[PDB]
Amino acid sequence: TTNHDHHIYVLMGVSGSGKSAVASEVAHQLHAAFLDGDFLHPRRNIEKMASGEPLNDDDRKPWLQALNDAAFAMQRTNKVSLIVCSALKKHYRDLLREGNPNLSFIYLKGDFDVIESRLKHFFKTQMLVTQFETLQEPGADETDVLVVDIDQPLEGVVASTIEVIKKG
Amino acid sequence: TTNHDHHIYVLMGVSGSGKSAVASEVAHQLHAAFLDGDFLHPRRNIEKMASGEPLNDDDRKPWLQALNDAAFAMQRTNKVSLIVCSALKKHYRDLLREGNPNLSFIYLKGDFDVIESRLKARKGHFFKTQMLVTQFETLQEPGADETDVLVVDIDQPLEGVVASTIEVIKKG
Ligand SMILES: O=C(O)[C@H](O)[C@@H](O)[C@H](O)[C@H](O)COP(=O)(O)O
Ligand SMILES: O=C(O)[C@H](O)[C@@H](O)[C@H](O)[C@H](O)COP(=O)(O)O
Ligand SMILES: [Mg+2]
Repeated sequence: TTNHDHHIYVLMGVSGSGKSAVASEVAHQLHAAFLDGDFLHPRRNIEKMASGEPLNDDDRKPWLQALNDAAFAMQRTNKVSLIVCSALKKHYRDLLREGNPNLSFIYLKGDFDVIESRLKHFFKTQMLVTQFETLQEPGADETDVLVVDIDQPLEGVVASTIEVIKKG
Repeated sequence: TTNHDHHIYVLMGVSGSGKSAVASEVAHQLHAAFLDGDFLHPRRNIEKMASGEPLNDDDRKPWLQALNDAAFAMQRTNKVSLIVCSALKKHYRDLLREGNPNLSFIYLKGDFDVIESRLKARKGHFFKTQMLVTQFETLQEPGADETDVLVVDIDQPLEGVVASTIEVIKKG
């Protein structure tokens, strides 16, 4: 069952916002469980992503459930847990809450212009563009969402995810 | 596909041997991907365990596949990937290798008295004796026929085990 004194934090945000970097460091600094949810795609999703083609909502289905399962498993033994998932749509976001009332989100947030500059192989204008078009920013009705500002170096983004996690 | 330049290490070892703690620290010091596989059991698996009773090889099935899945996914984008998995039985290890030729094991091994005492280092932590024994009654130590398995000696402080999982990962 749910350990309402344990909590799961999902780092959301578009590709390039640095989720896995921040989350990684934040978790090594709170002796927290960390899971990069990209590792939880099924075997097909992986090949389909390597073919050049982007997944659709039906691929995402089993992916989100696994994340949901992992959240459920992480909270049994960890006070705080971090899961990385861009979770760009309300719907994916809710697919994550179903069953885990001890889950909330941390949005590493920036406007398109902010993030491009922050990246600086090579930078891909159109991938980022595609991330923003897919993104459904959490509205006010989404209250389990905490917001963090990426327009700072790593240390600060890191420092502010912590503060955000502590504040609450 | 597989990227044979990229590798996945699975730390195996009875419960209490400190895999997560080690992996977590070896990851961070190396910039690797780290998945604690305790995290990928299916919803029911958790509820079952949430009732006081262990899972059967039946239950582990879906758990091993996801790990296999996860190994497959981590190696697409990570030079080195750390997966934590007890992996007591060969077959489990077999399930893990299947499809993942770029994955080996790092057994951290000590005998009962060493895990007991390591477990007793957490103040006030109750040592569960049958639990550990079972763990040993279950493990099937990798013979020399299983060559993709390196070994690290858990009878030192957490700082060397770390240091020797690295060495071990560097050596090869
Ligand atoms: O626009 C880009 O060139 C990508 O965003 C680039 O940042 C890369 O893909 C990340 O290393 C993986 O992105 P995520 O792990 O954040 O999805
Ligand atoms: O005998 C014990 O008291 C347990 O082994 C104890 O150590 C605890 O459950 C572990 O800290 C969980 O860790 P594992 O991931 O190693 O199973
Ligand atoms: Mg562990």
